[PDB]
Amino acid sequence: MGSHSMRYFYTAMSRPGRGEPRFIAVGYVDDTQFVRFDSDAASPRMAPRAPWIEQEGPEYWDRETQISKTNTQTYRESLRNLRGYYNQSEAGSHTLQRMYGCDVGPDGRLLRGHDQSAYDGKDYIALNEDLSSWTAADTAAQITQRKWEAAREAEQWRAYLEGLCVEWLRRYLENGKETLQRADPPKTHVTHHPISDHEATLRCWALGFYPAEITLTWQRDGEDQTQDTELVETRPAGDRTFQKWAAVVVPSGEEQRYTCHVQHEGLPKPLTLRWEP
Amino acid sequence: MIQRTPKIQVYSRHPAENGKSNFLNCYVSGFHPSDIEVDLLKNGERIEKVEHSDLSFSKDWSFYLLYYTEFTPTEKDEYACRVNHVTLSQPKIVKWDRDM
Amino acid sequence: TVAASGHSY
Ligand code: NA
Ligand code: NA
Repeated sequence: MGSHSMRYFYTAMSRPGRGEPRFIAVGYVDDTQFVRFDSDAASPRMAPRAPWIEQEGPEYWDRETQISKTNTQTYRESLRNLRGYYNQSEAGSHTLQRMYGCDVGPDGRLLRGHDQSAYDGKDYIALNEDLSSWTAADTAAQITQRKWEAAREAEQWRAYLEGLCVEWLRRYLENGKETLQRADPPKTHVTHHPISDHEATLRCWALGFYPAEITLTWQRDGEDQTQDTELVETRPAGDRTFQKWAAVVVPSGEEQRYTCHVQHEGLPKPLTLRWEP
Repeated sequence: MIQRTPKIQVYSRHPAENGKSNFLNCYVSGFHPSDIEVDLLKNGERIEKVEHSDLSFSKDWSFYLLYYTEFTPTEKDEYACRVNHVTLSQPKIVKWDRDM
Repeated sequence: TVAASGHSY
């Protein structure tokens, strides 16, 4: 695609009897994490997680930290408010999640911005795509919506998503150009797993690719075996790259009617793979 | 308040080879709430130094974590990942299938 | 870079 995104992921969770609610924030460019903050660190601060961010100066790290400390206290206040909205006891633990950010095209221009929130894993409130209105999922979120309309929050989101977000995303893409703007193609192969005397498993592997977006499909006689293909969730290798496999059960002997097809940004052209015994 | 049991995969960073250094991975995902106990096992015993990535979540609000330690496989040593979560009646054990 | 801290929920 050559288009890119920046996302921040905020989590705040209550733990009554075990101190004040914990606050964690992580920042991503595409599938690369680049910052973290944990209010449970001995010295809480926004800390680098990718080498291209370490070069930012202190005023950068000072601002990122002071904002996250404020948010630690604000999200504790939100968790008290949300407990109220749902008439919930002070003994249970609850979770607030937020993710926000921007998508830019291969020219650095904003495609669209995002800000969504979840309470206890349930969609709660989302900034609409117009960046000026909200969608509340229930009468509790409606309360949050009235506060935000009065606080004039959507206008602040628009100014952040159109301005700072894409400018700093653009800057990161340049500072981390050798990695963020490098698609590494998958290394692939097909393995063969005898099951019985009359059927076997063909497993198609994709290793070492980046970013994680990828297509793996089996075809039998040129027709997709989507209902019969077992997919694992794309998984991280630990080294920035990802892994994935697709598997199909085939009658023994018919193995050549089956093809595995691989799409990824790193490959010059899509791949067709067969078992070669 | 709906809770989501974690999905678990156990695998290596590179294709395994008796005698060379690698990384053992336990990727847990799909779960909610975020509290989770994840141990990597070597012949049944908890491995001491195990790092993990910073807590994050997917589009669907479910959480995920990568746990990992350096190791060198053998033909002998069996490896497993043991996961506990609120949804789980007792710890789940997932062995490292090295035959892929 | 993060957004300015805003209004509580
Ligand atoms: Na055919
Ligand atoms: Na738990």
